[PDB]
Amino acid sequence: KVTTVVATPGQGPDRPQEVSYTDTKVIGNGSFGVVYQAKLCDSGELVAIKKVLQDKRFKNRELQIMRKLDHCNIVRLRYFFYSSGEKKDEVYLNLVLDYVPETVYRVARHYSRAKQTLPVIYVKLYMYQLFRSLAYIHSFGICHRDIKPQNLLLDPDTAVLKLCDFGSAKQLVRGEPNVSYICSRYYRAPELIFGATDYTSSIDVWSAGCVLAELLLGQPIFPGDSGVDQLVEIIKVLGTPTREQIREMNPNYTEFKFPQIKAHPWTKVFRPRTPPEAIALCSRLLEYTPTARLTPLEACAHSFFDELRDPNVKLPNGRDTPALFNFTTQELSSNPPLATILIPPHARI
Amino acid sequence: DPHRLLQQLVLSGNLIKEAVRRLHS
Repeated sequence: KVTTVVATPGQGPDRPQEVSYTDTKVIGNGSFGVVYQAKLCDSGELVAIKKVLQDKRFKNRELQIMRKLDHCNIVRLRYFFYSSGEKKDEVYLNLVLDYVPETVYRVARHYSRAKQTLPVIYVKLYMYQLFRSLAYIHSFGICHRDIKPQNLLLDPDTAVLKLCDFGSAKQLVRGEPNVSYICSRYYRAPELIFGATDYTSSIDVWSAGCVLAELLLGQPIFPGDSGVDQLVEIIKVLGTPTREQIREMNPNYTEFKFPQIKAHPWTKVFRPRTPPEAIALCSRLLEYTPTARLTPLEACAHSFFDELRDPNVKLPNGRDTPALFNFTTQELSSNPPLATILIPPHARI
Repeated sequence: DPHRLLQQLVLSGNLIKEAVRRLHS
């Protein structure tokens, strides 16, 4: 049947509207709640509806976060409404997000099964947009804490990427502790493994470097089997951290003695044909020292993305490249002057 | 149970040392 609810626009005036949807169906389940997919009856558009059980007393981290966000590389919150909870002090929040069935994961797994590697052009396009979204959400102090191929939505025709699933996201406040066992194993930063609770949103950059590395290699770079095996996988490439590095990751972790293993060459981590600049970029993302990782903006401005800033550039299918330089003040806040490097003089309006 | 195992390696201060051991087996 055709469901109709009174919802509030995600980005926009707090005044409700009716909203009817149909062809609803569960596509995901878990601890977080339930996710459905449906079609809008007046927009035709397909959307995803995440239904979470919320405690009335408190606000909903995810809802609050999605409301500040209005960026082109971030899944848009169309509407949101509530549902009758069962236990008097509980409600079901219904985030009506945008639906895209394609993910950088599916795509990547596609090429992987076809034994070949993803085209460099796409690796630059995807990673680029990923960083902008990171730069944007970080500018608010928001950390996604769950960056991975599966949470990266794609438009197969436009080549546009959107960050999604802010279920683990959180507005970070220095001095206030954050859970250390957060983020999907394969993408979890070293400091999280070492028990850090005073970490920063730079754990998202470590994760991005992992996604990048994964696109270059054809499979995740650090496929640890547990928390301890994760560090072992990391050590296999970066070797063991120096005391200075350990202090940086976790000021409160102490190990009086441990065997020191050196790092392997990045040039050998990847296949021989891997573009050098992708490796270079990757080495500045997968660092033990959190503060040493490139910031999203610095990364967007990296030499690896130079080709995206070229006027002639086009997609392998003659199509145009999505909006890559429509940076806002918010988005540039961390280092406004970099704006002159990110924005090609051939894009200035 | 690895969470606990990790929690102990971290509490005890034998995370790096232990990971290296496993690295050699």
